[PDB]
Amino acid sequence: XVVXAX
Amino acid sequence: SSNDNIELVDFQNIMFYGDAEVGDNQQPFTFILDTGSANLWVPSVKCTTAGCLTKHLYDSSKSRTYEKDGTKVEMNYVSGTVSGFFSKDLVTVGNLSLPYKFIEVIDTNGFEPTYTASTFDGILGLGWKDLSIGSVDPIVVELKNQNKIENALFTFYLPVHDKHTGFLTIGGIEERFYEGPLTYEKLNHDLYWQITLDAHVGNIMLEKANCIVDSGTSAITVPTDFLNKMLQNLDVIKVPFLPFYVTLCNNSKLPTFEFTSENGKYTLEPEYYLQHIEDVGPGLCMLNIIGLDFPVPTFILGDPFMRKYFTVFDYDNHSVGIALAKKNL
Repeated sequence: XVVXAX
Repeated sequence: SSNDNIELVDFQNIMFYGDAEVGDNQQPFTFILDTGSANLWVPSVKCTTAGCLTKHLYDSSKSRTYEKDGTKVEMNYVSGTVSGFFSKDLVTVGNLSLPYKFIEVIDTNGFEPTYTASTFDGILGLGWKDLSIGSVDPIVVELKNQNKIENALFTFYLPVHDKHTGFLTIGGIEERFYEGPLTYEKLNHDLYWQITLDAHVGNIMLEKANCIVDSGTSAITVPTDFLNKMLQNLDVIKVPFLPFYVTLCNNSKLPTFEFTSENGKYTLEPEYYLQHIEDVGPGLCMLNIIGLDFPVPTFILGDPFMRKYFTVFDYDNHSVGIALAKKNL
């Protein structure tokens, strides 16, 4: 897996 | 103690969760506390998407403090998107409350299977303003303004499953959590909690690489080329097309990441990035590392890093502080 913001 | 302590709880011994509530009455919610995003979002009773069936949903109408809005939004993460609209209401973090602006998500379709597969309801961002949509002031930054906490900083002590829970202290640093001296690393930007460090694995070194201390990432992210060069002489097996790098957990070739500044030296040995996969094979492990190229050579120090290191994210000084976490509380 989880890669969390653009 | 002009500082909170939200007891965090382990999720599938990789990530972790912590609660918070919206609506002036309680309305409890489990969140993924994301130092890698700056937007609090929650599932509304208006949610129509299946992902919500398992979730705790929010009822504005059941809350005296609900200040409407309705500005449609789309929260994009590296792992998913979540749509809804802005709304305002109280937010009760730990025991402190404050009129906060968030997103009432109603479509969780682009965040699957993750969402339906996970136990959290929402994602509560603990990052910097410029990382937010709708330019919301950070909870902890707003709390300080609102003289509810003296120091605008938050601590993180990850729970170690069958050992101890962890804590999200808000407003101060508790020595109960860390061993050795804390070392501060100034931010290179007020966006994510991004500090600059020299990356060194085998004799592969990417000096002055961007380092994002992100709690919302379950893995240690790595610039693709770095990943590809790193896994060359080890006896690591990448399944074709899958970011599945299998190792014997005893592989004597496994490198020790080593980021350093002129203040301190931070390392993450195989013990912290490897993931046992005994069901698949006895004595087997997987790397828990991912190839991911940002615009500028970035590494993401996710849960595994923070799981070894007690971290301090300071809004006031603009720096992250790294100290070794206590094996147990």
